[PDB]
Amino acid sequence: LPGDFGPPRGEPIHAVLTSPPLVPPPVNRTYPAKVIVELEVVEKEMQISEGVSYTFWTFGGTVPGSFIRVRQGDTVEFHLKNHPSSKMPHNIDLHGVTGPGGGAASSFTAPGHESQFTFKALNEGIYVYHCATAPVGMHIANGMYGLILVEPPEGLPKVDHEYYVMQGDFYTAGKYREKGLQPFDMEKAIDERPSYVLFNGAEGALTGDKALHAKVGETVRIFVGNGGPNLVSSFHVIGAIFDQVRYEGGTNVQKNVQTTLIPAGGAAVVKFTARVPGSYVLVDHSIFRAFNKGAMAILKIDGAENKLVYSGKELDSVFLGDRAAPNMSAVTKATQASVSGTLTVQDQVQAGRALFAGTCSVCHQGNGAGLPGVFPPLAKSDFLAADPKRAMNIVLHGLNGKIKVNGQEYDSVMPPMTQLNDDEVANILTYVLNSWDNPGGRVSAEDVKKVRAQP
Amino acid sequence: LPGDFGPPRGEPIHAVLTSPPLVPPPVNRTYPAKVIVELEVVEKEMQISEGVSYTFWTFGGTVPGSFIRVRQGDTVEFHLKNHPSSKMPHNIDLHGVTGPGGGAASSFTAPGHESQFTFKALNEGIYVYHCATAPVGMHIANGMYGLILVEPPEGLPKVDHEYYVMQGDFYTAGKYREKGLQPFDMEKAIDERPSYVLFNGAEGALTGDKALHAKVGETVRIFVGNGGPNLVSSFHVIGAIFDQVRYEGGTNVQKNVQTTLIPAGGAAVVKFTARVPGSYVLVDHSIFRAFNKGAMAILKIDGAENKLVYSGKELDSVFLGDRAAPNMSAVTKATQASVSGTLTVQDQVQAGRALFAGTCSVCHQGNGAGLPGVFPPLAKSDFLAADPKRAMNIVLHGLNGKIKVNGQEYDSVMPPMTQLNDDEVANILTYVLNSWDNPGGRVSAEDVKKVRAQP
Amino acid sequence: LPGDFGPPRGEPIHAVLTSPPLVPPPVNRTYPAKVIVELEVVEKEMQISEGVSYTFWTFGGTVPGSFIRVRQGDTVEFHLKNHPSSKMPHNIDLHGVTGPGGGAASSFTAPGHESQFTFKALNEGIYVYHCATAPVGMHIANGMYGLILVEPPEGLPKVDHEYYVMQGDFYTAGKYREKGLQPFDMEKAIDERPSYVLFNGAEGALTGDKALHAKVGETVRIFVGNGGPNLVSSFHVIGAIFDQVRYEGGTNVQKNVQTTLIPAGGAAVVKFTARVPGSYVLVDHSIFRAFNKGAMAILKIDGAENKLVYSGKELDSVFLGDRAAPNMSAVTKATQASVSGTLTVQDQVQAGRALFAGTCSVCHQGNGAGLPGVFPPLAKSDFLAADPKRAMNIVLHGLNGKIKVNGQEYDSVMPPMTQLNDDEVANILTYVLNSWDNPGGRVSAEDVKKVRAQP
Ligand code: HEC
Ligand code: HEC
Ligand code: HEC
Ligand SMILES: [Cu+2]
Ligand SMILES: [Cu+2]
Ligand SMILES: [Cu+2]
Ligand SMILES: [Cu+2]
Ligand SMILES: [Cu+2]
Ligand SMILES: [Cu+2]
Repeated sequence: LPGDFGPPRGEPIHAVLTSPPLVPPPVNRTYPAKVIVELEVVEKEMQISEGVSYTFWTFGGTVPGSFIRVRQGDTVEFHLKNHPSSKMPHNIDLHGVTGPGGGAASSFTAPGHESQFTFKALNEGIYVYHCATAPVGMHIANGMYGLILVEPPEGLPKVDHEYYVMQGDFYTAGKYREKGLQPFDMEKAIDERPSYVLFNGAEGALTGDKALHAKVGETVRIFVGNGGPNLVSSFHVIGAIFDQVRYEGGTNVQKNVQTTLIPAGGAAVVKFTARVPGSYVLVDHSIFRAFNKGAMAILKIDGAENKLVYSGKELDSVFLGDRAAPNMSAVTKATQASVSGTLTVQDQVQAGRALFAGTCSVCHQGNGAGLPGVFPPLAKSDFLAADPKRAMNIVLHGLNGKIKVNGQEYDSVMPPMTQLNDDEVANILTYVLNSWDNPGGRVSAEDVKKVRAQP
Repeated sequence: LPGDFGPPRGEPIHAVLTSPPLVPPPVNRTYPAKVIVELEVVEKEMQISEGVSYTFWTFGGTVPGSFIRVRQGDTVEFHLKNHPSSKMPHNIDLHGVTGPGGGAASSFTAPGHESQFTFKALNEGIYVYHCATAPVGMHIANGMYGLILVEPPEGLPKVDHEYYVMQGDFYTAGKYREKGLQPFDMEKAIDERPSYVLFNGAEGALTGDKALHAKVGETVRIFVGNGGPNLVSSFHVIGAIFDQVRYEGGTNVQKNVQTTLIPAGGAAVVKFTARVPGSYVLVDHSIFRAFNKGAMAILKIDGAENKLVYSGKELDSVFLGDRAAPNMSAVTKATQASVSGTLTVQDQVQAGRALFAGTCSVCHQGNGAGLPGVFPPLAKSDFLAADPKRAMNIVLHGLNGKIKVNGQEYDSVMPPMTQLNDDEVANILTYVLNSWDNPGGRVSAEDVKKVRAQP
Repeated sequence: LPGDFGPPRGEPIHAVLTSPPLVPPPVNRTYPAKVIVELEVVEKEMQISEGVSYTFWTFGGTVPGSFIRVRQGDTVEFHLKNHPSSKMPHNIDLHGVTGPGGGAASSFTAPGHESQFTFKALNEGIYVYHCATAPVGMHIANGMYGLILVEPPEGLPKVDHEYYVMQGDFYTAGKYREKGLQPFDMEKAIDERPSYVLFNGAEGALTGDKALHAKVGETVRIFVGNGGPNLVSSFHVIGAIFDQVRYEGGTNVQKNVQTTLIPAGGAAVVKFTARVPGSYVLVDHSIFRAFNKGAMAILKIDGAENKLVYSGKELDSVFLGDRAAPNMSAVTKATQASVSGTLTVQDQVQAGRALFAGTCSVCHQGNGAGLPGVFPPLAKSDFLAADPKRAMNIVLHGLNGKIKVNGQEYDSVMPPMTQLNDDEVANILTYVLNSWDNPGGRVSAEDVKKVRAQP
């Protein structure tokens, strides 16, 4: 059989698993070993977006699950534990396993139990693993997926950085950025109409202060998985090119491409060389996913500018919107304060500040000045101050036709922004009212709910 | 021109066409021939799922249509007959034909008529053929697609088994597994929201007793088509790897991959070597298709276990759900008995038995015992017996919070199963009531319809 | 760095940009140059379909935007102007640019302004460029995408014809072919449910008298982009095969394929050799896109028939429906006349004539004769004449069961055609009534609206 290099030798190895976005060290070994993998399923609430909770089902407490790294020809003794706090039974199917269910029938594990099975890793490559418990789509949609790397016997070529990025489509009862604990929505899942499309299980998991890092001149390998359950990723890096893309354990290697399709349940190894400094965006280039559902991750490159290659500026909020900033923690704080009934004006102002970036600043500017005659000012705006209820209607339903703001005529079009949630409109307008010599006061989520109910 | 090896020689050959999942023998020929292909369009009702009828439009009486096998450089004389019972006109477009419409303008055929056209098979490869009659999407959605293989002149490498598997997306007015004759739904088709995603034109067409077969050590070639009309298949084999994947007549061959994207209207040849015994599942890994819409097929491998490669068990209903069993004929029988007005308790019990597998057994076990303190028993359940109407509400709408069953406390969550149809809930609960010393009696589809109407 | 061949030499070149479907001449140069690209954003109403207006946002006044052609190693000085009539700010991200945002942060341009940035073209290949202004999906959905070709240093192999074809998905408030100025629909865009899927920004942009042309024996290169924003194209040529397909700047080249997947934001170079005369259809083979949403383009090959290769007829309206004809200008004229309140019977008749092709003629024939006993006549039809209101109901809601037409019995099924708009049903039936010795008169859109409101 391929990838059979004899029985295990040396000592049994306890696999060291890593949490995303990090990868275990290269196995750096010339002999086949018995590798003991211990993975524990944990069901738990986590933030899928600021102020939005979701009950994830996880391998190892993360989405995606712990990264497993072995060598082709290793005997893997796989232990799956199901934490006693679990409500569901779980199991595992690893791609790249040779045998029925990729482990599923022998890994069936009730809450508080443990199962084990053994397999030889015959197939080199990068592989998705996932839960295989009826209803299979529900388990995978709740975050039950990760990657296993089966190294070639000589190891992969040395790089400066290895990272772990996995896309998933998620199905909430509520709309995108609707606050609260969001249940799983089976109807959206069956229709393949996700509310979120994420890297590593949350909006902003790999942006701002959670960006991946490297330096000019360094090489980066990324193990990229698509857990699905349903979407195919038009996986793309903005402002850069992949030196190589290799799918699973495939013989074919594509070189010098920027855009590549990753099947549902598929995995690829990509390699990048950093040439110039700045933020490189990993996206699903089915563009409403990347810019309206959360499918964006950042690789931040530090080092010397090369004006002969690129004369231009670092990414800002015009392109990355509200993810240009280090974090949106102010949104989480305002949401918690609403729940507790302690929401202050300043809690709203700081949340609105975070959300104004891109969403409003692209036209009205970061300082609210606009552009005289083209985009009207929000800074010390007589039109804003004259009618705060009309301002709520303008955000939700748009504005067009001739208006006068601060003594100048505008005759343009502000598109409707009906996709903003009531708390988002309230916090943004509270921010604007409390900035730039505007009159202060506040807009409440209830205020906006009433305007939404009758335009 | 490529693939032109002179005029036809020998005798004219009458092509021998096969029904899925079988393929005609290798042409085994060193000379170009005149090949006469006779294909007849038949419109007819068939079971798309147990107790669910659909009017298919077929090439040769099957979905997918009869497999056509010729050699590169053959002159093909193509005869399309439209059966007199047909209501629609039909035609054909074969991929791999060199000429406008791939045959469409010269194959236009009214009910009870016959058309013919001739083409040289210049392009080697595996190709989709399909109907090309306005409205083209409706004809293809009704099952009007198949494969034509144009062998290379030296033939393909010898294998132990060749099979024919074709994916299709289907659009019923009714929901998944809603019983009766289901009309085509143009609105779902335009929106690309299929009710079924199938291999070979039915749920269970290639599962249980209709599985594909081979033995350990044997090689299997599968000609895989995607008739669409609309979906792209994340085509995957669970627990195995493809030795080779080749698309259409492409020069590129990918090797050692498990997951591959097949375009709408695309076709690939895959090759598999059986290493260990068990059931290998072919799926569209857009996972709600495979596990909620019917997109699963089985290759069953017989032979000696190899514990050094895989220590684990054969696939069961935890992963394959209600398709683990040889067939679900009891569902078809119960549906026919409802139509006739002769439905008995035992008809319901046998249907419920089939549907309980996976759907309920994953948590409550095949014997209804559950797991004390974790999953409550359905076997001799005081809680079930106390309130059969509450049991209908629990299946449709779920259950959570503290309950007492057979003297033990449970504090867990049973998800809602609202996607089950009224007859399915009725038959499952009738099965449970008539098993395991439960009190007997029955639940009717009308009973469940009323509970669904007011939770 | 790759593709760095020293500083620019010779004179600065002012790039000559072309409108689709044409491409600039090969750069035909042995030295790296400074290339000055000037591109202007124009927002403007254009016909997305006959009688259907849309406000496109364009690079250079077209969808897709002006084609840019440079050589690997050129220094590109990129000037983006935003026309003063613009309401939105715009920018650019070019795939294949090495640097953050592919130009986005340094190309931010308010109406009536100009921005510039410089980049070295290190990466050879074909690349999408698009707007990168929040909300990014809205800008791309409004048509803000095109192609840039970075030639290899020795140039591409010489061909007879080069063309420029780019797919896009579009999101109108109204349904497909609903007349009037159609606003952008953010809700459809987020759900990835386009109303139109087009080549080069309109239905019929590359059909009939706007077809691409070549002659038997000639080679055609097509630069194929997928602007998205959301869809993946199952890109296919009907009745022909691609000699080569190469994605972006990839090392891999696939040969001899008919069907290939182009990611959202992806681009490919395809090469075709014309073997026999006729119309070759480029489609997205997600078939409801091609035949129900506009995703069809034609390459028309003139020259000598080769009966040894293909004995069959040129494409007609059975396959291409209402796009078989040179244009559907009569629909545009009837729509304008309705708006003006000058709609005549003959305006309706000429519009109906155009729309009857395929839609009705596939069964009732181009002359309305039908096929005795199989498809009833519309020519001098007693059944039509007896009840014009019943004819409106038959088009919208279908007909089945026994009928008598012109003294012969029919017992067949005419499917419902509810997707036709009220003006389309009115114009088709006015055409039929005024043809073939039928009694004349007219059906109005208001007539059909009332029948639609109560079947
Ligand atoms: C450009 C695409 C804009 C974005 C994004 C947002 N706004 Fe806007 N806004 C814009 C225009 C062109 C106009 C004038 C419309 C016209 O009829 O000419 C406006 C107007 C407003 C107003 C009222 C006028 C004023 O006080 O300056 C308000 C209060 C306003 N806009 C607020 C606002 C907020 C809060 C935004 C993000 C949520 C936002 N706008 C986005 C253009 C654009
Ligand atoms: C796990 C994912 C389950 C599946 C699949 C099904 N059921 Fe279930 N069921 C489950 C739990 C954890 C509970 C207890 C909930 C709580 O509040 O603690 C239940 C409960 C029931 C009951 C009532 C209690 C009893 O009689 O044991 C019934 C009647 C029941 N479940 C039926 C049932 C059927 C018929 C199923 C398939 C259609 C099914 N359940 C699936 C967990 C799970
Ligand atoms: C085949 C797929 C058809 C298409 C496309 C259209 N029509 Fe049709 N039509 C068809 C049949 C088989 C029948 C008879 C149905 C039966 O019960 O046997 C009809 C009937 C009509 C009629 C009434 C009878 C007559 O006058 O001949 C009308 C007025 C009619 N059809 C019109 C019509 C138009 C305008 C179409 C395009 C919009 C059209 N039909 C499409 C079969 C088919
Ligand atoms: Cu699980
Ligand atoms: Cu899988
Ligand atoms: Cu047909
Ligand atoms: Cu086709
Ligand atoms: Cu723009
Ligand atoms: Cu892009």
